[PDB]
Amino acid sequence: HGGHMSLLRFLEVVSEHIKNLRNHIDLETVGEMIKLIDSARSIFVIGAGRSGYIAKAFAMRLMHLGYTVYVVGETVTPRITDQDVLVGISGSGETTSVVNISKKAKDIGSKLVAVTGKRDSSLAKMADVVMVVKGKMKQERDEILSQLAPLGTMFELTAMIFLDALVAEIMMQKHLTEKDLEARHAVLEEGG
Amino acid sequence: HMSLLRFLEVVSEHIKNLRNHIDLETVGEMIKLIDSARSIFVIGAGRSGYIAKAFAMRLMHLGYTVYVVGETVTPRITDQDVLVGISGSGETTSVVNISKKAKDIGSKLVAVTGKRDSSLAKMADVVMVVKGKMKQERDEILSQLAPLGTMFELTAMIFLDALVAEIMMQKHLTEKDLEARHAVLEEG
Amino acid sequence: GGHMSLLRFLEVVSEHIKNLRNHIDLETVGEMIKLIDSARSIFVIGAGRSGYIAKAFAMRLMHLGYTVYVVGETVTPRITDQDVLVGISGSGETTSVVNISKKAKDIGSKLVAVTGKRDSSLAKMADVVMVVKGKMKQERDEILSQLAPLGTMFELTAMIFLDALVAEIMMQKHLTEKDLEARHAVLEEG
Amino acid sequence: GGHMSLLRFLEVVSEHIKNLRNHIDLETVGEMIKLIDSARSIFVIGAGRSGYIAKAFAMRLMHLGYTVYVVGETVTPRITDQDVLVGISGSGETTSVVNISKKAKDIGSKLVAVTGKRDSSLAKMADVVMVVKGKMKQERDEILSQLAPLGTMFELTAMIFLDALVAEIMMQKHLTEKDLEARHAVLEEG
Repeated sequence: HGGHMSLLRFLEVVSEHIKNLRNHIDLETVGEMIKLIDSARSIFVIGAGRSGYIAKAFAMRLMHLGYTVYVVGETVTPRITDQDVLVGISGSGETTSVVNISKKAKDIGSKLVAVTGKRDSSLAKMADVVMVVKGKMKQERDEILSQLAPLGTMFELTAMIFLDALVAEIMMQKHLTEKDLEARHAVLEEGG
Repeated sequence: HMSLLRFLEVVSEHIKNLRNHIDLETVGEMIKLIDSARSIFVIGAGRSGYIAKAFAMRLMHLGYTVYVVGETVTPRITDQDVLVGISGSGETTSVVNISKKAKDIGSKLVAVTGKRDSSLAKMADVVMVVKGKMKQERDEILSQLAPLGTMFELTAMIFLDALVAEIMMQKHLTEKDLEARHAVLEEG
Repeated sequence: GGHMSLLRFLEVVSEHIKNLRNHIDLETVGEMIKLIDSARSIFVIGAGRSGYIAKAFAMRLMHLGYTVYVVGETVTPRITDQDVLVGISGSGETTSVVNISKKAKDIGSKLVAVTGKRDSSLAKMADVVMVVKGKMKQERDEILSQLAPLGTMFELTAMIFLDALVAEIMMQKHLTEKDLEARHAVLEEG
Repeated sequence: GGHMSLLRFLEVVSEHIKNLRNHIDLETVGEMIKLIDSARSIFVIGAGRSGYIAKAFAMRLMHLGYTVYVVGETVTPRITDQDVLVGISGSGETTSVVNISKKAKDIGSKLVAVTGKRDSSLAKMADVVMVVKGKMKQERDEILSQLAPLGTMFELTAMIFLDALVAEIMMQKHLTEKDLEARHAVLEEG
């Protein structure tokens, strides 16, 4: 009750996972991901469920940075082509809709970045760049972690934080500031 | 990739700060309101709308009757319900307008916001303060690493998942209980 | 500005609505209603513009007092063998919709297909097939495709059919507009 | 077994589309087309079912080669005074749509109102008032609302009008179905 111990324990776990990401992120792979995003004609993003919401948050920021970007399945998304890149977000790398769409994109000839916790997954095996962002750590039991962070919550939070870190890095590389992003952000529903 | 790693360091500092300062009394009031509602409605604009949807989906997994404002199957809000509005500034126009209409109907309102005396907070029954930009943080370095609402958004997402962990404990739920409810058609 | 193509499109739509009314299988309509009315909940799905039609229909089913969800949306729960899935696809071959519908059938849900193609993958797996055509028998394809590209005519005809179905269910349930008003969302509309 | 309300609804819809074909203001249509073509980008919005219609139309404008966005969606950028907003609202009083349109007018964007009410709040703000009515002169409200509740007839008429407008723009631009096929999304359809 009043102490809300599970709330606090969850936050401790999040702290440990962000530290883990800091200490283990593959910087070479981050560079390869940035290179594909920069070299593509346009960027398409996809995830299912909560990973879809992360994909949308990332796509919105790429738009703020000045990229030509779309979310798969959304209204104004045009035909994907062999000059584009698809970024698929799936913790397991087995998410059926994301795997099926990514296979179709690969057959068209688009490149694929997989943001996933599983380097050996169906999605990762198809990918040009496999950006590994773990949910569960080596030393953790899944059953214990899932009591605080069910259904892949930890992967989703870590992937969100990673993608916002990637935005920070791209801003630095492109000498973009907050004011640059502000010029592109939507204002009709927020009022600035 | 120094800026990437510096961003992660800032997020680390911010989560430590959240851990130290979360108002546990207000958390209890928020949970009480969620539990007492007939239906729960959630709303946010832009990236905060994605946070709102992530939280609504988890509430559904936890067994609540829950909807996202503006979405297809969302029914008429009533004075038996609770609206949860997510807005970093507490001044987001669409969220303030919708929340005022909900209050006129008689719904209860939880504001998840960084500004305790914002328009949104002033209307709310429970003001759940979650801050993005911290007290005396160098606005210049933070804005460059974490532009627009980025820090508030990550902090709110982390807080709402922490709230889910708390509710699971209070209801004695395990992952399998949530797995029974989750949608499988797209995920597999 | 005579806008002759705009006016011609409207004339074509009227002919298609008359064609739908003249040829509709009223028995299949009854079977669709029976599945909707006996389901624990109704799930709907379509890709692209057919998805927008599915969402319009789902919203109206909610107004009629059904428990209803859109596949892939935020609060949609696990589908079960107590439910019915309504899939909308002009060709009946839309890959995402076929794949989702087959998964639903494997779980044991019932399936209604709203499609232009009675022998398509989606139609052949369905419990009830509502055949709503795009091109008519004596209609030149090249004309229709210029005025109504990419399945526009199937989509309009399917939307009109589904609103007609709502009118029917309202009558059967003795509902008026006021009953639906009690359930419709007001926060964005006022 | 006869589904009389279903069939009557279809008869009424076809009469409404004939009514549209004979009462539509072609001058206003031409003004709408001119704004769509002169705008840097087109933004569309509607609430609820009218939002689904807005998305269907935005998708088609994308197929035609326009730069187009749906208000509130992920990749939609800041609207400017060089853009046009198309707002769809049957009553013209839809609060969310009116509020968004007011902000767009403060920025200086042009506004097209697709509405049934020429003196509504939304219409009064608009550069072009594209009147598409749901109820006909001689119709009784209580009768139409039983078959077509909550603005159903406006919504169908507006959807059909916007598809007719697309047919007209294709003709004026010498576009064919194959041109639109080049641009349409394929991942979820196959």
